[PDB]
Amino acid sequence: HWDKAMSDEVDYFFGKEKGQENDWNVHIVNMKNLAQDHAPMLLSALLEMFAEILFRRGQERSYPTVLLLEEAHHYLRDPYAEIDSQIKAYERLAKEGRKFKCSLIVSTQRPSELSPTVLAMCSNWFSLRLTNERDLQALRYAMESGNEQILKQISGLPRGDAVAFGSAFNLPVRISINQARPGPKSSDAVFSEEWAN
Amino acid sequence: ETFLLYDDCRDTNQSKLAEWLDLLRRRRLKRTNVWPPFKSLATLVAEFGCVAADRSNGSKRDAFGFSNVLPLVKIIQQLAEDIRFKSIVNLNGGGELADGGTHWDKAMSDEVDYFFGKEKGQENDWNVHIVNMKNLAQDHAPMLLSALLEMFAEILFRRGQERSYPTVLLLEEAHHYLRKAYERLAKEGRKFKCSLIVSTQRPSELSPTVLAMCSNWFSLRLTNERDLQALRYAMESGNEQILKQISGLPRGDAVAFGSAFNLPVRISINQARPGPKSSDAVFSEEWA
Amino acid sequence: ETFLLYDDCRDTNQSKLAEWLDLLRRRRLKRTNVWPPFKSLATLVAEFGCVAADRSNGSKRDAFGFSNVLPLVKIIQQLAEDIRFKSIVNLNGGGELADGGT
Amino acid sequence: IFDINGEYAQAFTGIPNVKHTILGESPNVDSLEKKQQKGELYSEEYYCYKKIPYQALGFAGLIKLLRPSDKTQLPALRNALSAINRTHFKSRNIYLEKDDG
Repeated sequence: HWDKAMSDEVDYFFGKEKGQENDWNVHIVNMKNLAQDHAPMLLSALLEMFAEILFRRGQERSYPTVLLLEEAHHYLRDPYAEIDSQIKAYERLAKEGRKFKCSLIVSTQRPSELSPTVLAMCSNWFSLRLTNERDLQALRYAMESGNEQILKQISGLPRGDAVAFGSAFNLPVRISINQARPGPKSSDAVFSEEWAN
Repeated sequence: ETFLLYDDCRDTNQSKLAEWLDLLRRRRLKRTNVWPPFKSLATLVAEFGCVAADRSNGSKRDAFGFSNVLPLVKIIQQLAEDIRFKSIVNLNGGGELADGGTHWDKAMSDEVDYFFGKEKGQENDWNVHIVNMKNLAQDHAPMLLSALLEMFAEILFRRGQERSYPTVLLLEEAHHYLRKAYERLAKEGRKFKCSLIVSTQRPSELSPTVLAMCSNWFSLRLTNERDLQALRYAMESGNEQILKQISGLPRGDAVAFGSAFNLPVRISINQARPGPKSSDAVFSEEWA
Repeated sequence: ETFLLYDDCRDTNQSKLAEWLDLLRRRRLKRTNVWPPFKSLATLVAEFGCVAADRSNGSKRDAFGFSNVLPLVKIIQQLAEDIRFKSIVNLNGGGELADGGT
Repeated sequence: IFDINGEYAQAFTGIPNVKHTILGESPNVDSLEKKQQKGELYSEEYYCYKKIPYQALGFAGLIKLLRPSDKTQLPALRNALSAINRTHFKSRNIYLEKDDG
């Protein structure tokens, strides 16, 4: 009875095996009404469940999947893990993804609060403007395919420009990104609109 | 006469307890002839940790003593029921357990004999052994691989200089499990006829002592300054006019220096036929 | 009478330990004529670090103060168990001893 | 996509086979959600609601959740969890039961 519970909970969120019937191709999960004391535990539990089911499925019964994580530094590291022997969430998911077709995308504004093992598994880096120095220093420590002449100009990048290097690029480039149409909305209110009433 | 041991703190039969444990300490009871299961290491620990003295000249099971030994049984039980740890290591037991006090050594020797080979004089049925480890998880690699290397070192010492055979070990991704008394094989390896090849992409995560026992160096492209500094610090033969080239080497192009080369050389390595099976994962095939 | 010493923190004849320890510290008892083995430093360190005082005019083997001395006994035991270190340094004892502290 | 600020729904207007799910409870009881048929282009105002059952955390998950750190909490908790399939409930109280009534 313990197996089927999570066995179907994982299938509701992440999809079904190869050869079955899946209604959707894109799945959006919204978490707007959720406190910040509860997000780390629930999200860590979900990711561990996914890792275990992905191991159990095997190679023949797996489908290529892409997983997008927003503001990962809030829940990827465990606050109750001051000892090194309590972090067993991201490493298993990364290895099982590298093995069984599950790639990850990590977005964050504070890379210095992210574990150094997390940031050394990536093969390509996209970096917009960074201002604080200890954030530059955490990136100078884990990259493999760059040079010192491309990390100089990050601090002065205007809005909408990035710097890309990795295994998908023959030499590092400075790039002007196109505009999404239609884009996402805004998650903030304006005081002057309310006070105008 | 028999007697039951319980993991929990049951008050049952807490009168005649200390006598049995004191007899067990003095090696007076009878012994077994079979390997017990691995989970039997929590009951004994709990019993030795929770026994206390009685005011009525008897015995008691204190709850103040169980607290001092609870994390150990917790971690033992949490390890004994993990799916990915029970698929590589055997925990059931059920073998032979002979007398003489030398029952650990036989089991230790058998596994080394199976894995690394036999000794000089006897017969071994293979000349190339490939050990595949694609099922083992990243969380358990250091412990098990370090344990196997330390196991090899001890039998190497006991075999002596006279019963050893020259062997070559090719170690891949060596910076995960090769990190006082945890480096005997590398340091004390030249004496027992054992040579190692270490392959890694992060030389700066090895101990500077291990990296200094290498006689010949082959170096491909290397970009981070943290690795260049380690290579510069630990080297003993070469120049600094040839370190300036490593930052810009093409693919399949190396720089070699050491004992086997009169003067340092830049080489274009040949292509192996047939090569390793490695192929890049493809996503666009199944999405079409 | 004698008194057997243990390297553990059990409960056996632990209410009179303090008197024996103070008596030994004051040099008011027998002396031996042989060399004890090397491992014997473990039990002694455990006992000096593990003694306390009970509420009802007695002594206690308080484990709170034992953890303040645990690493030393662990290092002492671990050094005498390796087969490399015990093929050079002979630690069996069994020699003669001379009075006067020399 | 794990969306936290709820902003990515507007970006996928016009693509078929999209699903949008909201965690929690409906603010109004009389709130009924509208579904979409296979193959249609996605439009907004098509959502759903969902809650996570406690059964989908597992033995280890609940043990990590409760965090016993005392003398005799772990064995009692393990015994309670191991015997959760032999308990019956009628709306006010928990009772055991044999096969004979």
